[PDB]
Amino acid sequence: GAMGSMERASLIQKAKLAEQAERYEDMAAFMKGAVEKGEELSCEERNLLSVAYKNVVGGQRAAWRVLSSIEQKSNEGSEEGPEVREYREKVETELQGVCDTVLGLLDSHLIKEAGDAESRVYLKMKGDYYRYLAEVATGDDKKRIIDSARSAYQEAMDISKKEMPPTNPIRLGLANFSVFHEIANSPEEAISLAKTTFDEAMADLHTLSEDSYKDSTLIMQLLRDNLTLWT
Amino acid sequence: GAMGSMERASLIQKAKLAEQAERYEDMAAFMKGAVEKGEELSCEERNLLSVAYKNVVGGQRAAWRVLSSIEQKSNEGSEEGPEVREYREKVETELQGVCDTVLGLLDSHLIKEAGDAESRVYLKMKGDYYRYLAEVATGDDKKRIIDSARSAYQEAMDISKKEMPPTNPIRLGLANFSVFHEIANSPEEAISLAKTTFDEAMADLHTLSEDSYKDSTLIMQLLRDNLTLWT
Amino acid sequence: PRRNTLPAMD
Amino acid sequence: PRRNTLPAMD
Ligand SMILES: [Mg+2]
Ligand SMILES: [Mg+2]
Ligand SMILES: [Mg+2]
Ligand SMILES: [Mg+2]
Repeated sequence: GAMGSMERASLIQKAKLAEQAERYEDMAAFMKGAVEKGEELSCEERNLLSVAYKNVVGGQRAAWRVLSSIEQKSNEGSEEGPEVREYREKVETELQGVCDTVLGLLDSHLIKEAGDAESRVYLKMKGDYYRYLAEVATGDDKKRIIDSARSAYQEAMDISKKEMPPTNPIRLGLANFSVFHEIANSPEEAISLAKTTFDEAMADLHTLSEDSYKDSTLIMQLLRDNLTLWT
Repeated sequence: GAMGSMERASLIQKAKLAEQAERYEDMAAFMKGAVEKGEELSCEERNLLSVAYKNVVGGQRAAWRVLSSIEQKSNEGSEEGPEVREYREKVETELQGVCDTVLGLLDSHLIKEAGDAESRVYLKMKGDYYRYLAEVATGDDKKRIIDSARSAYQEAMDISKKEMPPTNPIRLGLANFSVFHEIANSPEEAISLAKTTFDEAMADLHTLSEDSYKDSTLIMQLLRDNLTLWT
Repeated sequence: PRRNTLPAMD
Repeated sequence: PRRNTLPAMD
């Protein structure tokens, strides 16, 4: 609501300046305010939204994994206070808010108005931020958060299979689903999806310009290293 | 005031966990709340305070210098909006608050109760955060902010000369004053202070243990590179 | 070395 | 390369 009196174009301009500044909280705040203007988002504006929230949740995820480990060492001959647990909690509570903020923007109303394949294949974002909630969930809803993410990934997978070529960078990035398969305890599903996705992009590379070629090979290489680490 | 219901030791413990987490805003928030308990600070607690605020203002300084430059290019055959000026302003306003927050903690009441040389030689901190305000000041008080910083550095310099050996890392770090001399437009004063400080530490190194030796040579090397860049 | 996910952090 | 000041950023 903070950005409600600033112009849509002004928020886009300041979101890119925030990127250059590496002020990713401002960048998320601008792009949230841009989303809340009610207009659909251009392919470029989609990337600014995604890039901003990825960096904020990305440092929150990094800090959480640091605290969680000191906390595990704290409970194994260990000299005993609640301070590690309290701070790991607060940071995690902060992380859960940011995911809940992104999911609320996809749900109001970015997914319902996304009609084209490229825009709708937001469901990936929806899968990513439930996966982040999954990474920290330990209770009576961890099974339900995982299904929330899996279902979102699977909707994006069906549209991407039917509507985009096998080298399409959005399809290749979507095929994160494989890493979910570290959350879902399905490492064979993880590896099959990656070798299948890789091999079919490889067979389609002859159709691509030198520019498209470089884009697709980038993400195929992220699949190659993952396969390399799992095999 | 946010930290007023948490224990002093708890705030120190969480300030170090925030360091490990690289959550330097939390670290500054904990150390501010620790300062505001009213007790003097240990040499180790002094470094946690200094390290936290240095990182926050450090990224704010970095972002400001990025915005300021795009803003200069924006006013030189340049296609014209106020958005660059508005965001550079907000960030700078944010930076001025953090400096005003640190200066308020030194003034209430860290400098008046600092009796020992090492603790009192806070005046360096006081010089650093006026210097940061100086870096962004363009109006009717830029002359007064510079004198605010110079005076603070000079008080620390007199105590450090009288009360600490010439290799003392606090004295060597204090001798930042030379870089102030980029704010004060006195590059010859800058260089003299650095060669003088370097040469007299060099002559005192034979008095030092292998541990103290490594510490002092670190900061003497920061003086050597600066001299190298200015000469 | 961690596994890769789309996208990355600055 | 910038000039050195005490201390540095992580
Ligand atoms: Mg507004
Ligand atoms: Mg097998
Ligand atoms: Mg409190
Ligand atoms: Mg000369």
